[PDB]
Amino acid sequence: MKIGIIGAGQLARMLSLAGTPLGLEFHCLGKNGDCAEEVVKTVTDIELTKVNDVVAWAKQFDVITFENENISHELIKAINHEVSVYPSAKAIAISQDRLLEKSFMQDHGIATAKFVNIDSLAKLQSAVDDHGLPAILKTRRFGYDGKGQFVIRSQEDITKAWDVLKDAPDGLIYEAFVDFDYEVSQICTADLKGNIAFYPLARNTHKQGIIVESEAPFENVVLAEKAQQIAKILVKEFAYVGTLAIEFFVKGDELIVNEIAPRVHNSGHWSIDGAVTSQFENHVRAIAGLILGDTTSRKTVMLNCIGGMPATKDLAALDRVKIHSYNKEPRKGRKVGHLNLNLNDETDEYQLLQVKKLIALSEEI
Amino acid sequence: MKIGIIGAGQLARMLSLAGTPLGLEFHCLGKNGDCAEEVVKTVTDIELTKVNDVVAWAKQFDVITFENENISHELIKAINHEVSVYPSAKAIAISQDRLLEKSFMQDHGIATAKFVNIDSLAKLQSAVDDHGLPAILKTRRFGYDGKGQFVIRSQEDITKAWDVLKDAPDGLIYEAFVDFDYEVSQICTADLKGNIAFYPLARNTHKQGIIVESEAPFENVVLAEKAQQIAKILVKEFAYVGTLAIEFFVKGDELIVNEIAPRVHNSGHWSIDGAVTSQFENHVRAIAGLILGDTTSRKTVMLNCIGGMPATKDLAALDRVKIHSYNKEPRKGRKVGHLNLNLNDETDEYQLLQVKKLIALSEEI
Ligand SMILES: [Cl-]
Ligand SMILES: [Cl-]
Ligand code: NA
Ligand code: NA
Ligand code: NA
Ligand code: NA
Repeated sequence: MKIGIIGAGQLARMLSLAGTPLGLEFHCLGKNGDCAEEVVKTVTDIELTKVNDVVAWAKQFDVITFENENISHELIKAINHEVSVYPSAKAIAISQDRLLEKSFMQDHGIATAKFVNIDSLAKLQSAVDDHGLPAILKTRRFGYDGKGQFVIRSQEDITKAWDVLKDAPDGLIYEAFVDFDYEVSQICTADLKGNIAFYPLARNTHKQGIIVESEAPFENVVLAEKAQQIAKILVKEFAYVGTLAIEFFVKGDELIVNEIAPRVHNSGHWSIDGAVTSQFENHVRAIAGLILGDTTSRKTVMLNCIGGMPATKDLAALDRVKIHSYNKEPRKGRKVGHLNLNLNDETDEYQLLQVKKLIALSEEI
Repeated sequence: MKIGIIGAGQLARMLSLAGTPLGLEFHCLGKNGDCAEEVVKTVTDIELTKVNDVVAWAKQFDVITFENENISHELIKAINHEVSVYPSAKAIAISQDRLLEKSFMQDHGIATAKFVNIDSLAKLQSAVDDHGLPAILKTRRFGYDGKGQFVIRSQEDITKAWDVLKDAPDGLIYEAFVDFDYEVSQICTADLKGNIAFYPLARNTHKQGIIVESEAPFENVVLAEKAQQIAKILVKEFAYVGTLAIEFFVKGDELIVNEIAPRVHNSGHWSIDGAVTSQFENHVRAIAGLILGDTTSRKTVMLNCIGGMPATKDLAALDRVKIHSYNKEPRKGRKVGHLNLNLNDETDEYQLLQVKKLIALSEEI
């Protein structure tokens, strides 16, 4: 079986590392210099706007998946007429547009931050009048990290936010800040028949809006049960096949949906070294029509390497640390690798401090 | 750093799967259709007899290793003048020739089967007269599996064995059969500075001369201590860097060296799923000049897939079984994949019976 992946970044790289031992063959749409290239059979560079050319590429394979949900869902529909794509165009359409995403949650009685579609300055003033500050004006589509957004903290920021962002091609959304205690994510995988394998909750720490640490299992039984119910709902409504990630804000014993990603996700990278079957292997099994692998887990911390990465020789000296370099070059804000460590005992917790020190000296956020 | 591997078979494939997450780049000398191709950066087809061309290929990389010890050790020497090769030409020269291998053990007071260099029919008759039957006449070099050998069980077999094998280019060796109880192997990895990481002993089951099952840890403390001493001796004498495998016959509480392989070995494949750092990751760390990863292990069985492999859909249903298909085509006697399973409990031991049944129905030995 041949699997085509749209995108040749680190998620594609890790999908192939996980899926290749299953005897599956991987091909990416991307560029020669991209980090998945060395671990996939072929890479083909096609502009996504060339729908006919993308479809012709896709027809070479048995199933197609993708690593970036910001892709046109209509392109996905066109491909799916010829070769099965997973997960669904509906999942992409909803997850990729913040307004559609929050509106979908609301329509299903699922809690989110307060939000308003912003299509005029007057609408923004009304949104602030109704839901208050601090808040953020964001592009509905795209806006990777700090891009496509303006944080509104004072009345005088309202007009400034509007003037900066009003011409965004795909519109804007107001979102009120949530005063959460911490953040967690629920990752799961759904097979072709709708059976779901659940990972334990991961607790995620962000710095400057980027995940820097993920720890699993996060053993709060009430939250986990609630998160699992939400996952089941999204899987059904999207007719979802593959790995799905849901990020939450936590307030006391309540969950609030933050956002979803219809793919393997950074907050699941711990599962490479902490679960019997990683989120990557299971995504591959799902889309290949195979039964999912066991997701029994053990305590693991994942530390992200942003901007730069400690020297491999320094990391290797911490002999229980599992190194995941994506073989990228440094650049401020760029995800260049991550480190996983099982936490069983004291030798582990102090190897962890050493990793943190190395990361602190190498990162650029 | 770029690592060149001579050979593009399943061992190279697994070296790259293990080493790529460390941020290392892999290149093979081999053919496009070989199973490592899809997981390495480049593959280059050069006949090994073209020494100048092989050396020119090797100069592109930072370190060179190999997956088949039957390579010319003089070629290795030529390469090593320009770019570091690990492990050593001495390790290759000794391990690849059964007479040199056994002679080396004997010269160091290490036990092996009784053996005689056979360079005439009269010498063979004398060898049988001295050490008896059953025995085997084998080529000193090559002789993969049942190739290059003739089992001698009666007096009348002596002349037949000689007539068949006498023109072997690199000579012959007589070996008396050992009445062993079972077989075990010691795998270890030595770093650039001579520090050794030891794996637990694996107990290996052969069928028709091919390993079909490996189980680790084999918890016999006396044997393990003896095997570790032998490993230390070979590492020192070979100035060895990389993963080394030593196969033994066991008679009671005594070990007898069977043969050695200066590389990752089939009897260590369990370590992909049963050790913190697999024999493959550690080979890569060793030759890259990195400190070795922790080798803490858990009970794991490896089952080999010879000739054919069960359907992936059938294997996937046994959700704790870790699948390692090499993406090869079937052929009698060919190693096409292996399966690993951690044995923690009862759900495991009965998933194991199911794997065995699937393998029994698919294998061709
Ligand atoms: Cl990339
Ligand atoms: Cl091959
Ligand atoms: Na490639
Ligand atoms: Na989303
Ligand atoms: Na390749
Ligand atoms: Na040998």
